[PDB]
Amino acid sequence: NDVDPIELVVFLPALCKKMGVPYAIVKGKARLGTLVNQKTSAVAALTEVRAEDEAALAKLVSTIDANFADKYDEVKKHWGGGILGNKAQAKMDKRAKNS
Amino acid sequence: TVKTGIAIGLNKGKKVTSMTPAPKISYKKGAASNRTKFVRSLVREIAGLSPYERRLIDLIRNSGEKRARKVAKKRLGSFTRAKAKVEEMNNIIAASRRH
Amino acid sequence: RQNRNQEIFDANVQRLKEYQSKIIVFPRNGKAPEAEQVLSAAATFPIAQPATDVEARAVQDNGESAFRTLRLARSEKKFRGIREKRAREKAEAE
Amino acid sequence: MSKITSSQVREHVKELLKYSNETKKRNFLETVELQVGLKNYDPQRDKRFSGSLKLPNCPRPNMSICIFGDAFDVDRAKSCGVDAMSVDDLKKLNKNKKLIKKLSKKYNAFIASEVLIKQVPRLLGPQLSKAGKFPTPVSHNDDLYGKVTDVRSTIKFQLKKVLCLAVAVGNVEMEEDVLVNQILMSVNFFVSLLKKNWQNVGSLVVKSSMGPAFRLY
Amino acid sequence: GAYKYLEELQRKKQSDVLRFLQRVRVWEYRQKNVIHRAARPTRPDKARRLGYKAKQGFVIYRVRVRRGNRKRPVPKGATYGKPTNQGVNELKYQRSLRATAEERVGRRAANLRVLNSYWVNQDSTYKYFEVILVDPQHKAIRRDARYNWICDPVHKHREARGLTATGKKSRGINKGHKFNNTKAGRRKTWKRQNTLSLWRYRK
RNA sequence: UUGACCUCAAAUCAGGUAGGAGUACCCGCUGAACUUAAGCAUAUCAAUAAGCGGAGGAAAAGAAACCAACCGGGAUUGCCUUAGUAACGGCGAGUGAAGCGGCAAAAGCUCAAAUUUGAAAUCUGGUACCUUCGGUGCCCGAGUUGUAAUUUGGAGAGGG
RNA sequence: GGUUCUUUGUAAAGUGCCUUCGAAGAGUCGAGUUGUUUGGGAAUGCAGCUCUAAGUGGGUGGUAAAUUCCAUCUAAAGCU
RNA sequence: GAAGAGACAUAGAGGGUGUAGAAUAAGUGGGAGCUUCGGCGCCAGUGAAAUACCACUACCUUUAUAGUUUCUUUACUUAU
Ligand SMILES: [Mg+2]
Ligand SMILES: [Mg+2]
Ligand SMILES: [Mg+2]
Ligand SMILES: [Mg+2]
Ligand SMILES: [Mg+2]
Ligand SMILES: [Mg+2]
Ligand SMILES: [Mg+2]
Ligand SMILES: [Mg+2]
Ligand SMILES: [Mg+2]
Ligand SMILES: [Mg+2]
Ligand SMILES: [Mg+2]
Ligand SMILES: [Mg+2]
Ligand SMILES: [Mg+2]
Ligand SMILES: [Mg+2]
Ligand SMILES: [Mg+2]
Ligand SMILES: [Mg+2]
Ligand SMILES: [Mg+2]
Ligand SMILES: [Mg+2]
Ligand SMILES: [Mg+2]
Ligand SMILES: [Mg+2]
Ligand SMILES: [Mg+2]
Ligand SMILES: [Mg+2]
Ligand SMILES: [Mg+2]
Ligand SMILES: [Mg+2]
Repeated sequence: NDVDPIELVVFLPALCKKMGVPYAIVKGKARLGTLVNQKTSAVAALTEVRAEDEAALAKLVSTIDANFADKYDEVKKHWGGGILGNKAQAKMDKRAKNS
Repeated sequence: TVKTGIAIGLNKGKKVTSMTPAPKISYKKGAASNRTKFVRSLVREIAGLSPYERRLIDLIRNSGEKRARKVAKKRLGSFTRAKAKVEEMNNIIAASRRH
Repeated sequence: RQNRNQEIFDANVQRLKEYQSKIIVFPRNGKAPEAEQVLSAAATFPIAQPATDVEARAVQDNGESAFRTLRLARSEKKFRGIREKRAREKAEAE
Repeated sequence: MSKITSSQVREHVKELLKYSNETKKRNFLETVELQVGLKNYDPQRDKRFSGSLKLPNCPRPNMSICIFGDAFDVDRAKSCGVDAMSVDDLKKLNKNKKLIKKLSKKYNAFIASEVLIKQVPRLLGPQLSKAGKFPTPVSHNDDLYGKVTDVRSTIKFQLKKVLCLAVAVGNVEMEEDVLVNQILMSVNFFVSLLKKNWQNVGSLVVKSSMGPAFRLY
Repeated sequence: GAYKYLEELQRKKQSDVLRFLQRVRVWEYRQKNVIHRAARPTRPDKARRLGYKAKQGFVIYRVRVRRGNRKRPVPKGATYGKPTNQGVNELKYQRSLRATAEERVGRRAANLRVLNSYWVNQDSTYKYFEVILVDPQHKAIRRDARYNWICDPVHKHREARGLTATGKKSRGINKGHKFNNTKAGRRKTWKRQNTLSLWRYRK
């Protein structure tokens, strides 16, 4: 979730949704990098597992799909940002109450 | 086509046995591949539309092709690009309307 | 360069086989005998202007009037565009 | 260029003629209507015309057509299934404009002869042009039946102040192949002559006499 | 690969996503120094296709240049000559802002060689460029025959002599009838066309 | 508490590199006026002098987003020529190319865009030993935000 | 010349046919405008500002423009 | 961002001058019934017009929705 420039991955959720590939936006390119012996990986993927992990992969894919791909159509419609700072937010909610 | 054997006229020139050389791989520099079509379609739906493209779609919906093409010629530099851009916006309009 | 002229293509291919016949390629690890260096390949294989016709043959006069032919070729080319336009409008009328 | 898709309008007809015949029957003859709505057009200033377009087949076999001429045209009318009046009766009848309207409305359209080209519009014409059917001379040697059967399928494109010019192409009783070719040629020719061509027309209308309000475009 | 998506995405500069990134980045660059080292290319696909390599000895700098015309730098606008040369304000530098950017980056890092450069951003006051540089002293470049051409001394300060892509564009180096004045170098053409050629046996 | 990552720093840190000179020729930028027009402002002088920056033994250009309109040529450069011609110009004064053709010399090519994915196969550096313009092993690092191999449109790739 | 290293290689290159493909450079092309420059003349190149593409697409074809073809190359990356 | 008002498109909404036919008649030709009605138009009178049916609405805003954005001041804060 913290790649710079973000252009490198910003199309990945769309591509995964288009291609039917389950994806999760996850905290840490450093965390991804430590599981591939790098400082930073920016992406990780499983193309196949062993039988002893197929059920764990299936259940985790189901939870990850419920969190990312199944929300993709709604998340695509909503703008982030527009959040105020501490002082501006205070001075906004006092005028919401006052008038 | 075929030379007429004389020095003036429509197909003037010397009659010679022709050979039709094998096509160069250049002369296909401007060809859409399956990779390019996929990538451009994904980027279209990710990035959405430009402000002038949105104005063009509104113009097509409201005043029609002639006024849309005039503004498109202004925004782009030429009539041939204005036309191509306007039938493009027609395609987005048609796809959004149908189904 | 592209080949669209069979005569020129045949001439160059004959040129290539003829050159192959008259060179010796020494092996990359053979004895490499001396072969009397000839300085000019161009002088060995000169460019020949082909024969346009025979020196003499029979007069064949069909009454074509070559000058009339040139005039009519100019006229047909000069009036193709307008005559096609009048043909197209005449076809489209009723 | 034919923007109208015959592939879709043919199945629109196949899903509408059944409506007008089988699932919703009516012994009264059903008449198929064709209306064309304009876009960004001003008939007040632009050229105005009374277009005529012959269709392959007769729309309604029960229409009334009246001929003006001498006794010869009067008797031949009975050999063509049409009515005909004399000349001196309408010469002595021209005074009242309301009666001329009353005899106008009984007939869908009128035609005349060449002996009466210069005279019929002088008396009959004033109150007859209000219906909108200009009479046409028909000669004695010319086949009366052939002329009437030519004008039976004529399509009157009388351009007026209203942009919804309703003209009936035909009926559902006849075959559908000719009806489809009819609507295709009528719209194509009108759009062809239009100054701005396809961009001029805004709406297309194909209607059943009792069918609901369906919009093709 | 991803570079094809990046290349297509970068062409949509006025989409919402690139407009947001543009505003955030142009603020960031303005806060930093006029010339500063970049830790990495912000356009990896663009850097690659200009010849950047992710290896030791390739360097990226970021530079901003003031936009606009070149005001003739005379005192009080007083040009001392005929009225055809009285212009001061609507005058244009014959090299691009990208060339000025490479020239200043090359002066700052005179131990490196400018390979190419690319646009990253602009506002009304500045244009922002990233410049690709190669270290000719670095062994990863001195070996590796695909890049040790830049080690030869004839490639010292290419950007000063107009030998980069923006340099040759500004110089007019192109084939065809449109570049008759500037095909082999316009000053060299001018000399050749203004040379009087006299032979021993005069023609 | 701790260990990363990113970004940004410091060190008389290890190793390097730039500067300045010369500048006839070369690549650019900037840029006049005297002069001519029998005056003069456009024009001319001149895309010159002066000024600034950057090279080498040559430089630059260079393997066509070329020329052409032919029965087609075929990177670049230079010479003869085209030609004081097409064209530009208070159409005044003046200015002014290019294609073809004959010659000199000739030489071709490289990346980006592609999954190695049954294995980052890639590289700087430190160190040790050597056959020291370098090699080998060991280690640290760079690098997957992509280093090697494979392809460059003339193609070429995968599979058979 | 000549002397050795002589699995010094299943290592590299090339070659035919079939099938499926064939990724080819964006504030760039291009356009408007301003200035400069050119023999380049409704605009030769260059540069600033505004607009800003496509993918049988794009450039050019020395008179501006629309419609229809055709020809010819393959830019916006690089070495010699 | 806003009081929000336009304006645009994306659905529905209704009504409407004189005359008198058989009725406040704004536009077409159609020629006589689907219908709880034998009401309504029809072969009948008549008025500029036939009148059930509008096919679109010739014309709208009187109002509701998300697509737009001309604004017109106004507020915001992160660019400056
Ligand atoms: Mg002057
Ligand atoms: Mg000035
Ligand atoms: Mg060189
Ligand atoms: Mg010149
Ligand atoms: Mg001599
Ligand atoms: Mg120079
Ligand atoms: Mg003088
Ligand atoms: Mg004098
Ligand atoms: Mg004087
Ligand atoms: Mg000059
Ligand atoms: Mg000087
Ligand atoms: Mg030296
Ligand atoms: Mg030499
Ligand atoms: Mg070079
Ligand atoms: Mg090439
Ligand atoms: Mg050549
Ligand atoms: Mg001559
Ligand atoms: Mg000029
Ligand atoms: Mg000059
Ligand atoms: Mg190979
Ligand atoms: Mg290219
Ligand atoms: Mg200048
Ligand atoms: Mg000039
Ligand atoms: Mg050719």
